[PDB]
Amino acid sequence: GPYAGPLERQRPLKV
Amino acid sequence: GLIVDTRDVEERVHVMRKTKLAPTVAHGVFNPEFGPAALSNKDPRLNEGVVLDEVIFSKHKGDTKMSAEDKALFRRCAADYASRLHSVLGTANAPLSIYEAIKGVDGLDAMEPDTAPGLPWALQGKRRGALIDFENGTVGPEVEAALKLMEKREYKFACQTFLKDEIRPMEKVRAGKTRIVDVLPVEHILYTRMMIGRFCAQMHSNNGPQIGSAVGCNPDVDWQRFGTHFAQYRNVWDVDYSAFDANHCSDAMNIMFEEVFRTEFGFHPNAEWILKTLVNTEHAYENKRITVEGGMPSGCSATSIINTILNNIYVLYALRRHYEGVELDTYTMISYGDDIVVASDYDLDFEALKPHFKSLGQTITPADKSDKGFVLGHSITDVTFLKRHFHMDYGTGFYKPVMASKTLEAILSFARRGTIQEKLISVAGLAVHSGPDEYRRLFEPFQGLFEIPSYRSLYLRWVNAVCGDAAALE
Ligand SMILES: [Mg+2]
Ligand SMILES: [Mn+2]
Repeated sequence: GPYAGPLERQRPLKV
Repeated sequence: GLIVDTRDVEERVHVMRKTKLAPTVAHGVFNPEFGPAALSNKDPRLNEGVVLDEVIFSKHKGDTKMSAEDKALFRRCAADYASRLHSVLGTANAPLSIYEAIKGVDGLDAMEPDTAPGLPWALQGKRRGALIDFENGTVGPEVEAALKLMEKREYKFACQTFLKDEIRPMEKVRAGKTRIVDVLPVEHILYTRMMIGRFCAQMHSNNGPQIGSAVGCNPDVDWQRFGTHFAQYRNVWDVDYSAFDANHCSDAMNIMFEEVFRTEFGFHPNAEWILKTLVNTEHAYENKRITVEGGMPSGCSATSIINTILNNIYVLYALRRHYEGVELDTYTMISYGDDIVVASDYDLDFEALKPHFKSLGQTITPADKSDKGFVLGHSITDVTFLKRHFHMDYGTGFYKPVMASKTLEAILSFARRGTIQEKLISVAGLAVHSGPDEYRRLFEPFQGLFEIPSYRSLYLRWVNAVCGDAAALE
């Protein structure tokens, strides 16, 4: 794996 | 981008801190290859004497300069994508009122009540609320002043560099690859979404493969819509970028802003200008004040939308730089910042597109790290979009977003103190797609201690979410 990490962010938040 | 000058001048913006992420009862059971990001250069879990400051700003490999022919090609692609963009979104991109910038319209969310205000408000010791009446809809003294210096092109600022307090893979934690947020002055954030607010709201509402944007999507319900579209195609690609934000060249940035946010499409003459200020930035990191040419601050307003637009133009730019007579209907794509899923009935060679992305300064690798060779034939059930895998639900027959069990173990293993219960509810909505058995195992350490929603209560809710008829028909 390069810079792309498995666990960080989904979306920003809820719509 | 290119760092033009490193300077230690006067003040010291304290950004050094301890993580508020505490290990949970899950951590002892799962023991993930994951941990909180290093937020101090004297962290014992860092690799042999590696300076945290050194690695953080090492993403700036320079600012790739494009030739007059590459510029003319990128412009055509930027004009063509913007033509598609504004043809489906409309030209109702008029300036947003001071009120609507705070409260947000249909699609665009309200500005955050009290987050980091930026500069020079942090060098003063005051909040977002101490500057802007978020309850009302209007601003305070210096903000309505800053509004007018932005209006008159006079305004100049400095980006405050934050440290991202988050769970990261232990390899990246040890290497000290802590991600960073460039918190801009709150007046900049306000005025940006004054200029491009309705556009950003239209982007969110019209999210899909047509605009090439997943920004505004609800992965819980939209996975069915996305999953069916990309299943029709012969070849699907899972493209990966290396520091996508920092590597946007000044030539590509300026041209995109010049072509998408024109006054012809209904924008204010200061829509192009306010976004152009993001090209050459000043970064305040403690005692250091560093000027950066190229790349884009990872934390500004509409940062996900700008990168999505750029990612869309990049794919079109690269394919036209390699193949003959490439149009927008030759392929189809959806992107969220750097996250991207490409599809085409054509057998396109992405192994040959590498250097055409390098002309922009971007490095494309396959997300599936195996032999790092862009292979053909991959389907929708192979790609990882938004950390979510595309899976056919065996109960209803709809697409569902499944996260890898190792990732879900990582989220549950670490949480800020006194948030466990609300985070268990929130993560349970993400974990329900992993199956009835996995849901049980993932939440097993929490039984008797916290309230865990029954697998059925979240499944029946999800069925109503994807299609309101789907629950009623069964
Ligand atoms: Mg970043
Ligand atoms: Mn990433």
